[PDB]
Amino acid sequence: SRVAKNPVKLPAGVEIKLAGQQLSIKGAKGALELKVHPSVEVIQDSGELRFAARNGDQQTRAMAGTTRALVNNMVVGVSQGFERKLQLVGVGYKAQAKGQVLSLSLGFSHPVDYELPAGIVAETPSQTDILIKGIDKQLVGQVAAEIRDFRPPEPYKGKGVRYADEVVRRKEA
Amino acid sequence: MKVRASVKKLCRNCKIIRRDGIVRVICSAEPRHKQRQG
Amino acid sequence: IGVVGRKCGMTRIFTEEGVSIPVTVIEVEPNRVTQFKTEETDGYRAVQVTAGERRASRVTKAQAGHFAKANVAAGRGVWEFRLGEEQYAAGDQITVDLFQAGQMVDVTGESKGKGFAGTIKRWNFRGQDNTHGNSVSHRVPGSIGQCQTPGRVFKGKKMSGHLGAERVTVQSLEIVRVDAERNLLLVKGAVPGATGGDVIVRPAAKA
Amino acid sequence: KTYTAKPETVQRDWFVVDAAGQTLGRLATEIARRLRGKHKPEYTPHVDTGDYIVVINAEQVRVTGAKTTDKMYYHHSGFPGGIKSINFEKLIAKAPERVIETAVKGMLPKNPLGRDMYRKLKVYKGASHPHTAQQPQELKI
Amino acid sequence: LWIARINAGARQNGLSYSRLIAGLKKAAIEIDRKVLADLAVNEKAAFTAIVEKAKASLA
RNA sequence: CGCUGAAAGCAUCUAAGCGGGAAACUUGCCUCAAGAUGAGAUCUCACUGGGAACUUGAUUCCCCUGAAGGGCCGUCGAAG
RNA sequence: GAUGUCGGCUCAUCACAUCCUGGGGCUGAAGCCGGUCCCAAGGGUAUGGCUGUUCGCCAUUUAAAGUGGUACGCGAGCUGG
RNA sequence: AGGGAAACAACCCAGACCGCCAGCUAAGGUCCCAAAGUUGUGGUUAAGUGGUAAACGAUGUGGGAAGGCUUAGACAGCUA
Ligand SMILES: [Mg+2]
Ligand SMILES: [Mg+2]
Ligand SMILES: [Mg+2]
Ligand SMILES: [Mg+2]
Ligand SMILES: [Mg+2]
Ligand SMILES: [Mg+2]
Ligand SMILES: [Mg+2]
Ligand SMILES: [Mg+2]
Ligand SMILES: [Mg+2]
Ligand SMILES: [Mg+2]
Ligand SMILES: [Mg+2]
Ligand SMILES: [Mg+2]
Ligand SMILES: [Mg+2]
Ligand SMILES: [Mg+2]
Ligand SMILES: [Mg+2]
Repeated sequence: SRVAKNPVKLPAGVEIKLAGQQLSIKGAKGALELKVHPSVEVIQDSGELRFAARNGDQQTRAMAGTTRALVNNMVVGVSQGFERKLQLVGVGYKAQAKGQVLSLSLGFSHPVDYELPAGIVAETPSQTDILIKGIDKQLVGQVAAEIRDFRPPEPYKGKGVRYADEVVRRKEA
Repeated sequence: MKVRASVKKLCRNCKIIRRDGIVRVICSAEPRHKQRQG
Repeated sequence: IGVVGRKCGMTRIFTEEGVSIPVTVIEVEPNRVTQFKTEETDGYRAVQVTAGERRASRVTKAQAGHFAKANVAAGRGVWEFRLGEEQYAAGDQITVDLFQAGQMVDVTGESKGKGFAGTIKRWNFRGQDNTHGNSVSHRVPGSIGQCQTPGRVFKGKKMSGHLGAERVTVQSLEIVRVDAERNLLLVKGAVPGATGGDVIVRPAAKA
Repeated sequence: KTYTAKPETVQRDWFVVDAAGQTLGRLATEIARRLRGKHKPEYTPHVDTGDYIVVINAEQVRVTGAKTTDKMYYHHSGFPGGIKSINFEKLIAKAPERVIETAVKGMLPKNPLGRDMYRKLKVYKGASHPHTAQQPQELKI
Repeated sequence: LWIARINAGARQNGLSYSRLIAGLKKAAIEIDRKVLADLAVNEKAAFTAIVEKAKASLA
């Protein structure tokens, strides 16, 4: 079926400052989420939310599914904390987070000091584990990918920063 | 990548995608099945 | 900003260690400020600068009145420097006090003009033979272009003429010594132009 | 014999054009038509009889399709390999006024009358023009 | 030149040259281009009186 | 190389959107450059007398005046 | 009722189907090295023995000693092997 | 000869006795260079196709008639 037909069924604490063109979601555990949706849309106000297009084109049918999922991600962001579990594999690799500074040791001559953006705060329960907490899935994934890009995994040893996806390439020769 | 004139699937995991006007082929199992143009 | 002086020949100084430092001595008269071009009235921001010793019979009345707004009693030439942000009054004095040891600078000035130079001297071309049957052409340029379909000579072709006194700048020369008493700058390296000329000294932006 | 306009007895007016989303070509053709003077009964090809045109927004102009990231503007400097190019998106941020001028320049005669007609075009990238004394009248509302 | 002048004179009144000639040919006004371009410039009232009748011809 | 994301309840680097990205591109370093007839911009200096005919941006002519400065000429230049 | 033909020297300009440098994918790529294929023309891209030779084989390097067009560039610029 | 195909003895229209600052048409055109429709109605195409090009490859998109299962519970996904 089409995801645009399913409702959002927002949880208890949510505010919808909908100005028609610009939607905004406010709640506990992070707030100030807002998105300017495409013009060709219909948004109702009720205990749940439903999305429908006006022109039955090949574009708006996809825009409705995209915006429904974006609003669902915004609702989940202020109800559940997004996370990305990145694990370090390799001897001599460690991560030492100092507040808003995430310094990594990846075998380079100089220590990389990756500066996190506003909102996202990372925690390191171990030397080979990162927990990137945030409110927006897009920004959390972008920060996780940017941290990953310093040293991507290697198939012959697995020696590189990697996340929970266990489909890593493996070959030995 | 593998530049060709006829991109096609090679295993069950190959999915053909038209990315930015180019018919790409991405394989989740075998990186050798990745094909760029065709 | 920068400082306008005179090239006065090269010299050499010896440090205690033993190495020789080739030096170009630059005489700097104390420079007066003639204008302060603000942004609101001129667009860009710059400051005029002038050296002294020009006789009253050689300055026009327009220039005499121009040097009367600020009590300068100015002399030969007027130079202008573009600056980022620094206030200067109508009447000020710019000396060599803004320079220190190290402090790589850019030195401009009109180079020594060769009258009318050939291609071997201007563009470092290679000459033809001298004995193996060669005709009169020994140092003349050879071909110019291709046979049928350039249809012409391409613009920018390297040909002979006027290795001139056009402005040229040597980049990032380090200052060896600054004399606030004799008003001299010792620059490590060469300076364009002949001795007794005019030279502009500015901080190096290339670093 | 038929009547011909005289440059010493010609009437010219001032107009102001607001380009705030207008298509580049469909605006340039109207500007060129009114500059050459095809909107007057007393039109002559040999002498110029047209109205001054003022453009107040040379950066809000619109081009349809994928030509924002395309439509290179080529020109040669004269030196060998001196060919240079710049696209619509990069040129409209650098020099907004020359984007719309080149369209009208290519839509006038290539005679010295075309240069005279082009001098009556005065484009501006801001929102106001320094011709308040002339008091141009709004058109194409 | 006469066609261009007549078109310019007609567009100020609210018609086009192609429709103006058709409106004239629905009736038989039979005025040549030489003496329509002369009326377009000088006798603007007469040209307007021709154009309104061409509109009244509904063509 | 990607993140969110449907069309096609999953997946999906794209259709909307958000990133990283090489001596190439555009600045940044140097020189010429308002004949850029679109001829740009700041400072300063110089000129404050009459008469006639004919027509009236009013034009032409007679006398007196010639300033700011520029040129001529001469002594020359590591400029030619 | 005339467009001077091969090589050499001087002078270069243009295409990328790229030899080096630059950014990347796959690899039967442990590392050091490599093979293959996209993007990239900004700058570089050898001296000699032989032979009239371009080409080619040699000895010795270099990061590399690129492929073509330009009357198989260039004799109102030089030689006549 | 003339008009059109941007210019193009051989292609399309058409065969100049001369004069006109007269009108209607053919090929070919009617946004500006350039004379004439930003004319009216029903659709398709987003790549500058139009404005060069084959084998071959591709859930690009519009239309047409047949099919296989299905509220007795299909197709996806979630748990054994
Ligand atoms: Mg891309
Ligand atoms: Mg000299
Ligand atoms: Mg000799
Ligand atoms: Mg020759
Ligand atoms: Mg030619
Ligand atoms: Mg011409
Ligand atoms: Mg000026
Ligand atoms: Mg005087
Ligand atoms: Mg002859
Ligand atoms: Mg290539
Ligand atoms: Mg560069
Ligand atoms: Mg030859
Ligand atoms: Mg000779
Ligand atoms: Mg007709
Ligand atoms: Mg026309």
